[PDB]
Amino acid sequence: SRAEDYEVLYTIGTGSYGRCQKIRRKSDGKILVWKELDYGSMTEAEKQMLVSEVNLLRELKHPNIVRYYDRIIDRTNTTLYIVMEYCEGGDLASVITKGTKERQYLDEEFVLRVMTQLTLALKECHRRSLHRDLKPANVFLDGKQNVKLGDFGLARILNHDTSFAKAFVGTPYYMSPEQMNRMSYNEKSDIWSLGCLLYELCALMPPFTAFSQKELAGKIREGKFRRIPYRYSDELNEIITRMLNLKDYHRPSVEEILENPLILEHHHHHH
Ligand SMILES: Nc1ncnc2c1ncn2[C@@H]1O[C@H](COP(=O)(O)OP(=O)(O)OP(O)(O)=S)[C@@H](O)[C@H]1O
Ligand SMILES: [Cl-]
Ligand SMILES: [Mg+2]
Repeated sequence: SRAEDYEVLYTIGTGSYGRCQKIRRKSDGKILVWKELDYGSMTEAEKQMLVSEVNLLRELKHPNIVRYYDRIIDRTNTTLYIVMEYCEGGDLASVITKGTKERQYLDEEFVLRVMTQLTLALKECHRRSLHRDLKPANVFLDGKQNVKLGDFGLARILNHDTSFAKAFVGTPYYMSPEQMNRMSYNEKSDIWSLGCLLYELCALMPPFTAFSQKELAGKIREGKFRRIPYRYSDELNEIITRMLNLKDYHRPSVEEILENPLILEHHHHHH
């Protein structure tokens, strides 16, 4: 409700659309974050749509989705603050970067935790069909081995210049063949993207790489990639390989994934 209700501790990071800061809620000393967004250049139309997105965001209550908490406006700076759950383990990009630097592969048990809890996150997103971009940077870890989807697509609308540069410069490593060939909404497309993510978690590189977009498109089109490292079981390799099937209808559904014998209770969330 009010900015005075919170005490900024420090800046965790400057995103493309503003700062993310670690904050303490005064009422109870609860540690949270907020996302600092300047809406000064927005039209009335863009702000109502922003309001719409926030309302849908607050409507997501799931252990495996970064939890929404509050909205605060300081009109003096034309700054909107979105209070979110603090995820102490950081994002998966950093984890993958750390794995490369230290020359160490991630435990299969970890990959199974992400697989399980991210699939559950997806099942929830689909039920409510909404931003579900599954890049490692959009995936967070708390302090209890819980995995949370935190795609803050919301913020694109604030600066169209930065949003255009992000869309044009960036390489869609996780782009499904359907979505490349002029497609739209299909939940099997999200399964392919999850496959890419789990693959990158295992191999520390995405399944398809190129220096060019049309070279990347050729690679994806062919649907060939290296097997994930041999430290990972044939079972985990078969499931990931399955999510990366050229045909969306050959990819496993959320339900089919969760039926896999690899996935056990301890792989799910515990708060
Ligand atoms: N809920 C959260 N809990 C803890 N840390 C977070 C949370 N959200 C973001 N971070 C971290 O804060 C830093 C800033 O990133 P963000 O501004 O959230 O997004 P960004 O990737 O920089 O920009 P985007 O994706 O366009 S919103 C990153 O290092 C994140 O790992
Ligand atoms: Cl290595
Ligand atoms: Mg982000």
